[PDB]
Amino acid sequence: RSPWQIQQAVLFALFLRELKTRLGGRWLGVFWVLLEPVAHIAVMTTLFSLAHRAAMPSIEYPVFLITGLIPFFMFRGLVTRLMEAIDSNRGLFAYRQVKPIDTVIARAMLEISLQSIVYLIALGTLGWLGFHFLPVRALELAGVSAVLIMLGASLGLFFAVVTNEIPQARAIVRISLLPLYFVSGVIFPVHTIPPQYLPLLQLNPVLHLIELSRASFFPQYRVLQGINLAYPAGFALLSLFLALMLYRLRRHQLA
Amino acid sequence: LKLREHFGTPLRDPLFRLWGGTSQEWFLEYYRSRVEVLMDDICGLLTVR
Repeated sequence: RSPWQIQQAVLFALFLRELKTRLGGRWLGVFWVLLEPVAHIAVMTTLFSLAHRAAMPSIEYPVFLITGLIPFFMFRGLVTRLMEAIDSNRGLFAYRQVKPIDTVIARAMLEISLQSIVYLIALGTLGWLGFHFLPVRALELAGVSAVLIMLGASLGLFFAVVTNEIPQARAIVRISLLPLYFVSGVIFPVHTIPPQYLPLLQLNPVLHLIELSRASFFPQYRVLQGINLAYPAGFALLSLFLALMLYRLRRHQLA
Repeated sequence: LKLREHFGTPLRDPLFRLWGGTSQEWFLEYYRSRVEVLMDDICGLLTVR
């Protein structure tokens, strides 16, 4: 058969295998992932609701939090699940058609589908409660989301390839996902950060992508100086090229 | 200004026109939809579209 058809069949089989383990034997995971963002939002309604209203009263926490949480959750899920690949299918590398890239690709499709479903459900239930839920500039939001998808998949592939020799360095990477949630401006608006602290944070492309997504979502949402799309786009492109080339280098070591 | 007469003029589309004989609450919601007010807090400027 053609190589494309073989790759497509392998990806479909890997997706079918991965869905059962990711979700659960009784699919109890849907009771968690759907409850995944809500458990985060509610406590922040009891922490900085009045502080956020003092900071910016134009928008509301139930929508501001959602506009930055699920994209960050989906980036984090992409990175984590793609990093744990290869090893979890190490016994399946015995059929000459299952290559290490296919596992991370299939996990990427699964995570993207799950998080897109979560986004749709969250927007539907936010519009059910009367909150503002329709994006203003949908095309720009889709473009920024695609850039975030590419950056997350690139980082996941790079970390999966580079951690093959050193498994322990994998674990701290997961730990390194925790501070980003606190420094990407997801929980609180970054306009309150003191000016001498922002230029160090400008090197984080996830912050730029979250800010641009929020700007494309809300009507009249301001963007701080130094926030652009060119820097995250170049970072994602360079990281993806390097990750693909490194996987090409160690194509046989993983197998 | 007879807003009710004006907003019911275009019969071409049934989605963005004020149908005849509608409730007062629906009229208020339609008016709130067709008049957007935003406030810029840092300068405190009110923009009306």
